[PDB]
Amino acid sequence: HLKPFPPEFLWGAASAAYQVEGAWNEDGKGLSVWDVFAKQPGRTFKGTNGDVAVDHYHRYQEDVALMAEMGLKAYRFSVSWSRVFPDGNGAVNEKGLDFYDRLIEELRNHGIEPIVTLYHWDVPQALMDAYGAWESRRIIDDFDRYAVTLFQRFGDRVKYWVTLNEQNIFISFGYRLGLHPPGVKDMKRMYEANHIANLANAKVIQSFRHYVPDGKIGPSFAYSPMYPYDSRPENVLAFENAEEFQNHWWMDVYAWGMYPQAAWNYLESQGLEPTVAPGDWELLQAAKPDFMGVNYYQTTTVEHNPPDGVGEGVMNTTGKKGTSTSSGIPGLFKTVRNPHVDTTNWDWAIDPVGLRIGLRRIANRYQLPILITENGLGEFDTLEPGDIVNDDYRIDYLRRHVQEIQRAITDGVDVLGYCAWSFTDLLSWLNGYQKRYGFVYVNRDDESEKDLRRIKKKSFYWYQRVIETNGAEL
Amino acid sequence: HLKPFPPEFLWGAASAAYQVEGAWNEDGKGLSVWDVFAKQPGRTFKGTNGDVAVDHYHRYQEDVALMAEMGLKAYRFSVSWSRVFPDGNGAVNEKGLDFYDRLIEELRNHGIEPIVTLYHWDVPQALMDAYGAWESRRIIDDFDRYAVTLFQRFGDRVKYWVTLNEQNIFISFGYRLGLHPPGVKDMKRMYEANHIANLANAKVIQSFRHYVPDGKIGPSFAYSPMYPYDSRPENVLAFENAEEFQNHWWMDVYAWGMYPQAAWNYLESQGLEPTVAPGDWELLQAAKPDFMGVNYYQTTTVEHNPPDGVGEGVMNTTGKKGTSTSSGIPGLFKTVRNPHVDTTNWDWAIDPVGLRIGLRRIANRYQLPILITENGLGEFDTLEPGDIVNDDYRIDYLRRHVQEIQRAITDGVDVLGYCAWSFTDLLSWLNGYQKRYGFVYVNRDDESEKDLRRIKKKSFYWYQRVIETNGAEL
Ligand SMILES: O=P(O)(O)OC[C@H]1O[C@@H](O)[C@H](O)[C@@H](O)[C@H]1O
Ligand SMILES: O=P(O)(O)OC[C@H]1O[C@@H](O)[C@H](O)[C@@H](O)[C@H]1O
Repeated sequence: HLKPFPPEFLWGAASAAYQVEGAWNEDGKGLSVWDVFAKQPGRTFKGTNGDVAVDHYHRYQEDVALMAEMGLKAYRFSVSWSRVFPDGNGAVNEKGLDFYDRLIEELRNHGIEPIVTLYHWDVPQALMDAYGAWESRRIIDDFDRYAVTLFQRFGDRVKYWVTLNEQNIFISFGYRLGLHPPGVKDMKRMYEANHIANLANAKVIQSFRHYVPDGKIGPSFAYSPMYPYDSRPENVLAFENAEEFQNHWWMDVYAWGMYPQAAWNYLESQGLEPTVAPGDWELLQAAKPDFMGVNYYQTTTVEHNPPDGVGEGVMNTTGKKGTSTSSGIPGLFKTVRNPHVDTTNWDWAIDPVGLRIGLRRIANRYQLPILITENGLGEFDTLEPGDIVNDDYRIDYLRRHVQEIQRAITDGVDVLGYCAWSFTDLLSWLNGYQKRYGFVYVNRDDESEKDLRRIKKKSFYWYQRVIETNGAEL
Repeated sequence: HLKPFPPEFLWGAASAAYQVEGAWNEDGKGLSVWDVFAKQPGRTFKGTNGDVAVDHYHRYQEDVALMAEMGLKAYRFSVSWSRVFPDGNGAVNEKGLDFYDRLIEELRNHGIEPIVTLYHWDVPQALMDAYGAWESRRIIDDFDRYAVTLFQRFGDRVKYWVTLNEQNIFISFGYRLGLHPPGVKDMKRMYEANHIANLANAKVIQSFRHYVPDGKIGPSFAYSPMYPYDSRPENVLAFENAEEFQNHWWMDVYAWGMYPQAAWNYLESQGLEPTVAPGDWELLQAAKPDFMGVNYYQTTTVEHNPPDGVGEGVMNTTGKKGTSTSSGIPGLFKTVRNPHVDTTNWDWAIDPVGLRIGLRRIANRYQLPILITENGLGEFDTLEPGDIVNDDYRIDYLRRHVQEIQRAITDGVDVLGYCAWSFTDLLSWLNGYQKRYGFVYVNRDDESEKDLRRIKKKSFYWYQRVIETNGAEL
């Protein structure tokens, strides 16, 4: 007795501006931190960058026609802040706004609901140069000016908005792991920037209530639900520590305005806790979102880890399977291979039931509606003769996730929509172009732009049918 | 470096009226449901009952002097509703109150803080005869009237109160498993009674805020933290179901005034959900407790359970190790042996790290102070020539738990106190006299009443030292 999907369930697909747009220095666009970082030697796969990406800035009309052919109910994209404020906080670049205005009109003219991500990792380099971007409280007012600019321009036409895409990733990768800009590896700096980002999220949610009173807004969290390895009490405890440090650290702030205490105490015991100003807690507690945005791709299995144990692990950026290694926080937990699930060529776990679990944990802890803002399978694809791509592996992945979503809905989770990552193939920040997620193949690779032609994959036709039957036929 | 136990930490021990008092028909006392139930053949181990028990009603001066010798900071006990209102709701029986007043006096005179439990499973049989007791909303006003009598009479000498002792257990055993009065096996009646107990709890918490404004009050929940057996997604999901169904079903209502949605929907799907009435929600939501009382003995490991798999299992009431079998809810989860822990002769898991896990979950989800209202080890004891009871097994159990408590406190959990189960040996409801938990041995068994003389066990002195050092020495 499964519930159906709701009559107006937002069947979607997603992109991010740096990964798709190209036109990195056209029509007055300023440099973003990713324009600079990606052109540093050694930072990205084979030196790939988003100078051209898949040229969505020029080809958006074609891409939207293909969305309309698919029957997409919603398209999630991000706004490139450096297109709108070339120097982050100066005068507005109207040509930048005009691009998003053309895109939104194009979507609406085809009956597609826009879902706008304010921030998908691309703070203008000028703010980084001026004051260190996310490490300065100055960014709170600067992010707010940019958000309000969009809210006033587009608020009439866009109802669904995402504030920060994966704060947990951009902050940890940028300031702990050194793998995203600004390339820092300093845990204290990381938790300071994170706190500032929390304040920026809250502040724009408050502004949103004034400028878009009939809208819906939330953050999109990169959620990997944690599992203990087995029922050994020390492994279950490792699991409580992981869930709290990796997940509650962010989601409790978004939902409740408070950091979890056992994590806080652990950080305070090392002088790593953020610097909290008077007024911070009041702001964080007075910015309730309409939904938790959830980016889900995999679960993580953890076990105990002694004080001299595993810290940073190797991440697979090449698509050679079995190249990842364990990571952790010495004393608290380490990741371990889950022997009950398959993995992708990039060593990501395939765990559709984990999505059902993550959705239940969120509903159960926070009582919040959930918009799944990303989910998808990143894999090698082959273009075959006759412009055919048979990505059965992708269909299988998506079908099983969408079935668990329906089970979560039947369990009583309020899921607003589902945005598959990604609509067209695009640039993977650290994995290049060969790690493909699209319904629509783009003809290019790491060595050549080729002709950038769009080619519908088998999954395109699978999803068109899912959407036509409102999820009744998977 | 661990945090120290705080300076005014309540180092306690506990009992319950039916299990300790005897004097079942003296001084005006009415029949309770347990007076009747225990006399029915087959309901108790070797037909044991509490007509005499360990005769605490006559020997309380001796017992309180033994508590003073130990150094106890607090003693948790229950009031026998049937001593105070022999009819449940008639005229108050002053001789009944007088005993509790004498007991409270003796406690205060020796410096010991009393913790009073309002309800420990012994509703007057008159109420059950009159209107089915917990199955009728009339018990809400009757219970409240009894609590208000006690608040008024003792509010100025008793600061800490527990409302219902293990609602989850007396409701479940009495209305689903048929092991406690009223001896019913009917899920529908179970949830209706449970819902009424919920409202009764909230009602008296509200009364308390008028009558004892400077006091602290909470329910005491029987908490077995759940573990998944392993990282199979289906087992983790079975763990989410078990924690929600066994634990959040109660704690969410105590803390937030709401039932969890997935358990609700699943019950609704079967017609098993409780009859809600206008005002119920407003009442449940307007009755925050000061703390969560936790009674803890063991964790439970679960795994996936087919729609046609395990339901009721064998429970060990004889102390013959290895006679318990798995229990489950078909389709949701079933219990399974945790290979990483030892068990007692009654097949209870020994899992002190489980306690820190549980305290951590409660603090993380509800942010409430915790009073550990029971914890202890039930085993066979041997009396030795010389009045020696070498209960090392018990010392080791309690040492480990107390150590995980200090770890939780350090992790940041606010534990107000710890009350070991039990001060003297006493009657176990279903297991008889041979299942002993006391620091003070009581000379009787399931065959012979002998003389009921109190002998200090090795653990008595152990705990004496613990209290002497405020935890510093174990
Ligand atoms: O590109 P990857 O590393 O395979 O990850 C896939 C996706 O990850 C999400 O975490 C990001 O929001 C996306 O921009 C995209 O990168
Ligand atoms: O007596 P047992 O079955 O060994 O249980 C030990 C304890 O269970 C607790 O939860 C009950 O509140 C106590 O009254 C005592 O019965």
